[PDB]
Amino acid sequence: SYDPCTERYSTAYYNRRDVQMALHANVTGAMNYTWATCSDTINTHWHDAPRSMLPIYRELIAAGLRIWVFSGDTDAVVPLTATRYSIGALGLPTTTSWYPWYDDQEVGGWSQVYKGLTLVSVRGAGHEVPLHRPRQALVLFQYFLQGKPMPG
Amino acid sequence: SYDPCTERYSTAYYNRRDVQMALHANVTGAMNYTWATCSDTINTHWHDAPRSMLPIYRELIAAGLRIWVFSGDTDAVVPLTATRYSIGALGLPTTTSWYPWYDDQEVGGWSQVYKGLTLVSVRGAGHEVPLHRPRQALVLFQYFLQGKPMPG
Amino acid sequence: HAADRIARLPGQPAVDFDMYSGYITVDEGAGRSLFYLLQEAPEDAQPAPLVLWLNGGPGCSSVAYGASEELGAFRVKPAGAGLVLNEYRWNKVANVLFLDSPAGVGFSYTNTSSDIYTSGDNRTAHDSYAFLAKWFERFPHYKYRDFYIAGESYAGHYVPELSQLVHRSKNPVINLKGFMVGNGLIDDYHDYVGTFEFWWNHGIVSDDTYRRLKEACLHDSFIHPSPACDAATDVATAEQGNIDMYSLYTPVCN
Amino acid sequence: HAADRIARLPGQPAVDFDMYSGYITVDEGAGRSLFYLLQEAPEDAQPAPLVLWLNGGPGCSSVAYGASEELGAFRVKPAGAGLVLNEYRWNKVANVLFLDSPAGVGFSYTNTSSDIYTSGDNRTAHDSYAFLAKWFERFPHYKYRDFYIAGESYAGHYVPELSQLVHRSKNPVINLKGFMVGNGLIDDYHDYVGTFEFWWNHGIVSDDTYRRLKEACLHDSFIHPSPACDAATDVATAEQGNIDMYSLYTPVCN
Ligand SMILES: *[C@@H]1O[C@H](CO)[C@@H](O[C@@H]2O[C@H](CO)[C@@H](O[C@@H]3O[C@H](CO)[C@@H](O)[C@H](O)[C@@H]3O)[C@H](O)[C@H]2NC(C)=O)[C@H](O[C@H]2O[C@@H](C)[C@@H](O)[C@@H](O)[C@@H]2O)[C@H]1NC(C)=O
Ligand SMILES: *[C@@H]1O[C@H](CO)[C@@H](O[C@@H]2O[C@H](CO)[C@@H](O[C@@H]3O[C@H](CO)[C@@H](O)[C@H](O)[C@@H]3O)[C@H](O)[C@H]2NC(C)=O)[C@H](O[C@H]2O[C@@H](C)[C@@H](O)[C@@H](O)[C@@H]2O)[C@H]1NC(C)=O
Ligand SMILES: *[C@@H]1O[C@H](CO)[C@@H](O[C@@H]2O[C@H](CO)[C@@H](O[C@@H]3O[C@H](CO)[C@@H](O)[C@H](O)[C@H]3O)[C@H](O)[C@H]2NC(C)=O)[C@H](O[C@@H]2O[C@@H](C)[C@@H](O)[C@@H](O)[C@@H]2O)[C@H]1NC(C)=O
Ligand SMILES: *[C@@H]1O[C@H](CO)[C@@H](O[C@@H]2O[C@H](CO)[C@@H](O[C@@H]3O[C@H](CO)[C@@H](O)[C@H](O)[C@H]3O)[C@H](O)[C@H]2NC(C)=O)[C@H](O[C@@H]2O[C@@H](C)[C@@H](O)[C@@H](O)[C@@H]2O)[C@H]1NC(C)=O
Ligand SMILES: *[C@@H]1O[C@H](CO)[C@@H](O[C@@H]2O[C@H](CO)[C@@H](O)[C@H](O)[C@@H]2NC(C)=O)[C@H](O)[C@H]1NC(C)=O
Ligand SMILES: *[C@@H]1O[C@H](CO)[C@@H](O[C@@H]2O[C@H](CO)[C@@H](O)[C@H](O)[C@@H]2NC(C)=O)[C@H](O)[C@H]1NC(C)=O
Repeated sequence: SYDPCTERYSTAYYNRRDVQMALHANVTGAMNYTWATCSDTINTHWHDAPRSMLPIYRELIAAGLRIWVFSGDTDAVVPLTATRYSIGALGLPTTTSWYPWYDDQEVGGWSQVYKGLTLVSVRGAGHEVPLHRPRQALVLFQYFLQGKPMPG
Repeated sequence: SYDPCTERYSTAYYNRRDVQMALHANVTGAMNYTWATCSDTINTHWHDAPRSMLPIYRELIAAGLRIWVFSGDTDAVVPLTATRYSIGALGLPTTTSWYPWYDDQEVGGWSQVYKGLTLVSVRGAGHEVPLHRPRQALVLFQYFLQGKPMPG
Repeated sequence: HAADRIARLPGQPAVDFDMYSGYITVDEGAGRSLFYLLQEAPEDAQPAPLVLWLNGGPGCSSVAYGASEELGAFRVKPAGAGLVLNEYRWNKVANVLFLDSPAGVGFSYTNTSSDIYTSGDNRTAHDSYAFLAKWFERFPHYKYRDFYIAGESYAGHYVPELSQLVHRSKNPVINLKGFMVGNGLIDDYHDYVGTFEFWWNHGIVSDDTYRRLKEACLHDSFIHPSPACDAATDVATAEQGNIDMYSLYTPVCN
Repeated sequence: HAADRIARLPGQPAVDFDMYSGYITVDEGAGRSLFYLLQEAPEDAQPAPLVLWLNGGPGCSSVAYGASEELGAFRVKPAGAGLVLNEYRWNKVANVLFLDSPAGVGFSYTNTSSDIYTSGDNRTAHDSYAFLAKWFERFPHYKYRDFYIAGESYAGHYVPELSQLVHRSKNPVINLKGFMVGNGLIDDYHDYVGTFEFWWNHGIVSDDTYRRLKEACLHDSFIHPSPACDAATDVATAEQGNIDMYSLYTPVCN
């Protein structure tokens, strides 16, 4: 059962010396700051970043790499519709149109297989897929390792 | 805890004579058919139905009646966006712009108060609001009986 | 009226409010009689307002839905073995009247078999009005009570059509203060445009199907789509899979 | 390598797979060292593929998220008292490597304090590449293993930029088969258009705010919005209320 407070726990845990000792981290104890989940500074001091990744996908599709794109359908930060428009703009052809994939007897999400890329959504999952839909997230992962389309 | 099988139970229950007896129903036992949740025939033999209710809302708003419209935001049959466009087409002015309403410390849904009509959505609720979000659905009801805007 | 009173339902837990159910004849010619269920509020809450609740379909029962798995006082047990009390029942604050409508729905019946092949919005509303006007004669302590009409889905049509009638009737014992509609039909064109947009926005249909739907159904009624709309809609149904379209993220019953 | 091995973590339950964590110096000049966490698959599953998992932000830790509250082998207990095993951990089928990146994130550090005010996509990718090339020298039984790169959010940038590098490098010990991205940035313009549409489609912003957002942000980057975009975005934040924007229908932590 879901606990929306996990970051808190993590903050406490990785801050023990016990643990850092066990991880071979901040060995000399020289990390002159508390351990944090993200770095604010970094976050607020970013420089270069292209506006589009589309060109790179094109290069790697042409290169023949296996490329899967997924989406937790209840995230509002980088939502599913943003991904539908961006992938739609690659202009690839469709091999298998949008269809429902099952895990057991429940619909796990939807999928679309294009020539060179597979699009997968995860039903009911938020931004952190393996947290929200752990089980469906493992299926997702196994199929990709195999290069097999989402089932059912 | 939610049970998606309720119609089944209801079907069994209202079909007992015990019950029909208790309800003063099919007294003469003359209902020459089993009890059903909906009537298929009726459903598939509908005739007249205007295409727009907008004119009537206008008449009743002009009449000064209290009018609330609500929506469970996870229904896909008569979804929230359908309601946003239809209400938007009444052209009324806004008195209080779209804002989050609370029940306790959680967001219960969003609301918009227009001159003559109040729009309320219910967060996470399906088509049958009181089934999916019983608690928030009672709040909704109490405020409307009072003519008070959704709180928080 | 006293005759319509309910003692106890099978499996019913003990409660502190009264309840009444029975028929009203809205068409003596045709022999059309509507069944109602009144779940009152507790004495202390009186005198509370009167709320008519209508379910949609068209063709679905307000008792079957409204009263039994939504806002009504009780919930049915698996196997239909008994009742459990609803902690959030609306009859805590108001007198709730559930109407089975039209004739042929639920416990509601007609003596003219043809009746059920010819239902429409117009006659549904006129019978509904008749029902209310005699219901107040059966329950005279209800005259002048603030009255509200509410419903879901296809009741987006029912609620405002009936309110319209009640209002223009000018019946002095009906103190209509207003109405409330949940997830309901408002305007065919806009609802279609919004339905498809929301679907695509919830990952339930393909880019093509979405475009086909807009192009196939925009000139249609919700209730009477064309064959182009039905074709489009059949593809979408197949893209949606085995989901509860009435609640996207909850399980399907097995 | 054997030196990087983990015996046991505090509170850790007993497991049947090995784990390794330590630093790799990607910039001896600057003194930039990245921390990794390798959770291997069980012996029987070997030899399994190698998966590099990257978290986004920019500025967020793959160990903090990926390994601890997502796909990693364990989950942390309230109060940070111990660990519990993840039943759906990805290291059941693959060797998962979690990289804290860039320098200054998580356990990852830099000896040049300026380093943390000047991060960007380009240097993040180059350091990431360096890390991989030496990591294979520390773990030579990993050369030639099928390798995949994966991530979330801002890793929509990281994953493909790094894959690009790996690919053009032509390093013969790196057997890159592909990559996978979850909920990530792809194209600024399209993502903005889609983000706003989905928001309006989930009832989280007003009709006006939606229009203001489209008009304020379409020419912007996600990472560097203009002041018009920020203004627009501040109104929206206020219309959203106290919700978990990362998961619309689950509770907020208190
Ligand atoms: C729908 O159709 C029902 C089947 O006719 C009918 O029920 C019948 O009600 C009759 C009339 O009011 C009743 O008749 C006469 O009653 C006395 C018996 O005391 C005899 O002396 C007469 O010769 C007839 O028998 C008949 O007994 C009855 N049959 C059954 C099965 O109940 C309904 O008409 C009436 O329904 C009732 C209960 C109420 O609405 C009555 O006042 C109705 O006219 C009919 N329901 C309608 C029209 O709403
Ligand atoms: C980031 O900055 C750390 C603070 O300098 C630094 O740690 C220092 O590592 C030194 C160099 O490799 C080390 O020095 C000499 O070591 C011997 C001791 O046996 C003496 O005889 C010499 O006169 C110096 O003392 C010094 O002991 C050490 N200080 C601490 C607190 O550890 C890091 O440089 C080195 O970090 C290590 C652990 C590893 O990366 C080493 O090989 C590094 O050059 C530095 N981390 C970097 C650059 O990645
Ligand atoms: C909507 O429905 C109302 C009420 O059902 C319709 O009005 C009704 O019209 C019918 C004929 O359709 C009348 O019924 C007969 O009238 C006579 C009694 O004087 C007798 O032949 C017989 O016993 C009745 O069946 C009825 O009086 C009338 N009711 C009311 C409240 O006016 C209305 O239809 C039209 O309205 C009529 C008044 C009249 O124009 C009819 O000829 C109409 O068809 C319905 N609206 C629509 C969709 O037409
Ligand atoms: C993206 O990042 C790559 C690698 O970080 C950049 O290429 C690097 O450029 C720097 C100067 O920026 C070189 O570093 C110095 O080079 C000398 C060693 O021969 C010494 O002065 C010193 O010790 C180093 O700091 C570095 O060799 C080079 N690395 C690689 C892999 O080529 C790249 O920047 C440009 O690419 C350079 C090669 C060259 O064009 C620089 O002058 C560039 O700025 C980055 N891309 C972008 C955004 O500019
Ligand atoms: C690296 O180890 C440091 C040594 O323990 C640690 O510094 C700490 O800073 C604390 C505040 O969170 C301070 O209260 C405590 O004394 C402690 N030790 C000293 C001597 O400074 C760092 O937090 C740690 N770096 C990390 C976790 O990145
Ligand atoms: C009205 O009462 C009728 C009498 O019991 C009842 O008819 C029933 O039809 C059954 C099938 O569901 C049949 O198996 C059973 O014998 C029974 N009784 C007779 C004599 O027909 C109707 O279902 C009931 N009408 C309703 C529930 O609307």
